Amino acid sequence: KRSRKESYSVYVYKVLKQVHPDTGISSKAMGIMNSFVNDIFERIAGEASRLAHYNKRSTITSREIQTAVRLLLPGELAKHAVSEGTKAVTKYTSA
Amino acid sequence: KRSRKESYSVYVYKVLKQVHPDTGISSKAMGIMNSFVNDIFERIAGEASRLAHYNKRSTITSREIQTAVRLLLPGELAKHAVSEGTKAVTKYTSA
Amino acid sequence: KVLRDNIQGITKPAIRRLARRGGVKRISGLIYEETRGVLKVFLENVIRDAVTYTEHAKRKTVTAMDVVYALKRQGRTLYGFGG
Amino acid sequence: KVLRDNIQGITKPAIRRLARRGGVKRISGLIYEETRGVLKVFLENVIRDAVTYTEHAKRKTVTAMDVVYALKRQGRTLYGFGG
Amino acid sequence: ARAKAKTRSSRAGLQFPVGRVHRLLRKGNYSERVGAGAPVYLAAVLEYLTAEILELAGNAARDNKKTRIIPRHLQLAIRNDEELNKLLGRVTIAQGGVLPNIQAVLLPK
Amino acid sequence: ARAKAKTRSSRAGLQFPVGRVHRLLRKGNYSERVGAGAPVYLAAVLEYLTAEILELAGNAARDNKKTRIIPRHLQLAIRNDEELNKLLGRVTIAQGGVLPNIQAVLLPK
Amino acid sequence: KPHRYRPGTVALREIRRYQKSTELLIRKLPFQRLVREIAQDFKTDLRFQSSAVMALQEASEAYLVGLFEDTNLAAIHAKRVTIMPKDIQLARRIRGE
Amino acid sequence: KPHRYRPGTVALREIRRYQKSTELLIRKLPFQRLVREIAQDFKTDLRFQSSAVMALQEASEAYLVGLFEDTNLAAIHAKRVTIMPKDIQLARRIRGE
DNA sequence: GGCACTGGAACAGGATGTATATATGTGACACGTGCCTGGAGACTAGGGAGTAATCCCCTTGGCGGTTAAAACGCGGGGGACAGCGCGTACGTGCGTTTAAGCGGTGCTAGAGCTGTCTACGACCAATTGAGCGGCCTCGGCACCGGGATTCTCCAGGGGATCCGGATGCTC
DNA sequence: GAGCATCCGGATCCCCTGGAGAATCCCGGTGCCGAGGCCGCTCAATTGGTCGTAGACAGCTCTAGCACCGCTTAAACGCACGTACGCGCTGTCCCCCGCGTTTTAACCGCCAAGGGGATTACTCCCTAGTCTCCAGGCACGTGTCACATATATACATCCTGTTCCAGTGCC
Repeated sequence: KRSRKESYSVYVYKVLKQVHPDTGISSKAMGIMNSFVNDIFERIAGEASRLAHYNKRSTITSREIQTAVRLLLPGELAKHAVSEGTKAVTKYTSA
Repeated sequence: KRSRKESYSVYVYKVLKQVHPDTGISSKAMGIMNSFVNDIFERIAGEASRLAHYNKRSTITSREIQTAVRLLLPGELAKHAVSEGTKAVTKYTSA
Repeated sequence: KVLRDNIQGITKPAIRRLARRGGVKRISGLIYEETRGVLKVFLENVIRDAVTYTEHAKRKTVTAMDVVYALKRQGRTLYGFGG
Repeated sequence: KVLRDNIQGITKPAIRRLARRGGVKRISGLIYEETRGVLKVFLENVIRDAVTYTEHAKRKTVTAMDVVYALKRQGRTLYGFGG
Repeated sequence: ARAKAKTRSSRAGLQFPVGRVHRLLRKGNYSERVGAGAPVYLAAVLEYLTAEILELAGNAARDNKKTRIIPRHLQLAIRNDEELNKLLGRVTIAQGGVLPNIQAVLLPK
Repeated sequence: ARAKAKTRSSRAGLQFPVGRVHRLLRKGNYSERVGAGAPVYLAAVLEYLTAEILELAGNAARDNKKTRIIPRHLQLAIRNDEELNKLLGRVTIAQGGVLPNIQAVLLPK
Repeated sequence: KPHRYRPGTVALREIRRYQKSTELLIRKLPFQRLVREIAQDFKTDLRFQSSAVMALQEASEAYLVGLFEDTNLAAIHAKRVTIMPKDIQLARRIRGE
Repeated sequence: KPHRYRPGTVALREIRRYQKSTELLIRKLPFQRLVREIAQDFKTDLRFQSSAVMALQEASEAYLVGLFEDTNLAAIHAKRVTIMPKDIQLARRIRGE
């Protein structure tokens, strides 16, 4: 008996099968992916936290997250992320 | 009258007046001091939150910020600042 | 209204003064336009951050504190103009 | 129990291999001891941070996630070790 | 009596967990209160990021004739993309190596 | 019949405000719980830092025959100690200039 | 015959003069024109606090003098005293710019 | 007469091999011995998870590789092909150490 | 002036090292399964936040004057740089020692899970006194001005050196 | 008497150095505006008490980290010969500093005007929180084929022997 440990294996696996039905992973590569997603999540969340600090807003919104993405992500990665997140927010709002 | 803007000037006047009763202060230098203390405050508070997360501790205590000072502030100031802080917290322990 | 050429406003004697502050003994003639380009890169890199904070703040005017944030995000923290 | 002189445990051919991965084709013989010193200072910094983290953990055993915390706080972030 | 439970990731049409990332923000000590759409937006951003980097990794592995991705392929993916390299100049990948990169003067003739 | 309102900064015997810094950590969003000794420790360490840097600024001002501190004194104070340089490697001081430093080969014979 | 200093003498006196001084080196109004020109390329009709301009200035000379200190060190590493564009490119690449 | 390559051709060969390769370049057991030896100076009786030692080994290897390619840039900048220690002090001091 | 001597350039071929094709096992990747706790659903309190109105303040726009900075040109000296020689210092190849590395085994220290509770710390009404806005004065300092001191560059003066003449000695 | 040696004195050539200008420093002199301190306000720290809960402690367990050990070569090392490189010198050429003269727009400073920060009020949209319920991700088992390893071909490559050719010295 051990305590359950959180992971992103199944979600990244689904995304990989979505982009590449025929490809596999190594476990070391998955460790890099977990470190990657946790790292980017930490970066964006902390940046949004200080934006919430700076406008004295005690509420964080997707506008703040979008500001952080445009601020941190270089180039068209930012605007692609804004497009995808905007679509997700709209179809979540409709659902 | 205008709403209050809280700042750290007068404390700097008091501490300098203890260490150098004679000297004067230019105001933009005083702003540089406010930027110093606010910057170091944010660094130590961020390390405190990070260590409280890593030990999964809900409470910010002196002991982990001591750890944070040993991390960020190097060497001689680190050990001496530890000394004055331990003296201060023991004095507050004696109310 | 619009502006088209102000990179030359950082004059060659001004760049010479900057080099004298940096301890540069001799300055080539090819240095100046490169410094104009590099300075342009840095100022645009920080001002895109600054305009991002200003549009997020729902303000139209650029404030200094946002510029301080924009420099400290790249770890080039400037002291004395906060608050 | 006590180990005394493992600084030369980082052998010369290992440094040659690292220079090959670094893209160096020709390496002076006067390089290796300063590279040992630079590696030495870097490892001192990271394990000092690591033992500080571990001593906060009240553990006698250093662990990997504490090490990667020490690296990212030093600005040399690692992936692939439980981050 | 009660409606069927429907996952919020399916509402957003996303693979990343809306509820888990929402909980992580709530216990991540970033704000006292979190808007509903912000974790959805963040999960979409991360999902796009992982999607593109996994596409690059799969293409690199297909170049290497391997059906399973390797940390070497990940290093090749990060460093051969300028924009991700600008995102990740300060990162270190375990067992990744570096790009094949030889300076031109180092070559003979 | 309440006791006289005496202050925690005086209780630690220190000049920096314990209450303001405690409040600033409480709504600075670093934890939901905070101990009482942590703001005391924090006020102590910032007072020590300001004390030493103000010592250096005062000596720099007196060496330049000024009885009022200027940011040039602050720059000369921070840059003339290597350990504060490791504290402040990436920090910009307004109107500070740089240290008077000429490379030796630049000097004439 | 009018007095004329040898090359580098007035340069080193400039080194001492501008390095002891803290006062500004960029003419503030052509700089502010450049700032507004770059700003209007990203969002139109931006308005500037003067302190925002000032900070943008202090930071720029800070970044530049960091580059020329690095440039001087790499140039004396290159056994020269005259700086060349490859040196600034090298300094930016070593900094990861 | 036995075969012998001219110098550098071999060197470029293991440059290609090791820059292609992914494995750790330094010996393992002296690296645990060294990290135990130096961690002995800060605190007594430390125990090391092997994963932590491997992570330290990878971090050290990447840091040295970055330092070495920076010294490569410095050396080709100085129109030489052989590195010398002042390249390393230059690269570190430009980097900020 | 030509033929022989010496240095140059193009070419082929062997040996090696790395790729490449195919056989094989193996263990790490991938999938099936129990579960339980973390996610979802519904209702409530309540509160940060968006928005309307104002105001004033701080930014923007424009216009005269002056000058210091900028810019252009001449000159030259200084510095980059190319090329050649030279001595060296790793590079590479062959042999050798060793010590890392792998497989195996035992002990255990401490990492980590689980139960208790008790110290400790957020929450809230009252209150007051410390801390900040307003103001006012003045003296530390910015600007101006003149003399000293120190730096710098040069034209010249001073020392070093060598050779010729005189003279005393000597044969 | 004559020839030689040698010492002294002047010619000459190369190397130092004092002197003059000038840029900055330093000492007064003046007038000025930011700093510092006093005063009034206000809101935030403090006091006290309460209730809830987070971590310290204890205890147990199991697991992984260390220690020992025995082969087993891979790798470290070292030496030797060689050839490529750092570097130093030196000539050369031209690029930028110094300096002077002319332009100009930067800056002060002065005045008009309004765009928007920003600040208070209002009313409301959303979201933490609680309770219940349930299903998706994790633990864990299993099996299995993608890849590491191994071996046999195959070609790149890389360096050197072979062959043809141009420039130049002596008869």
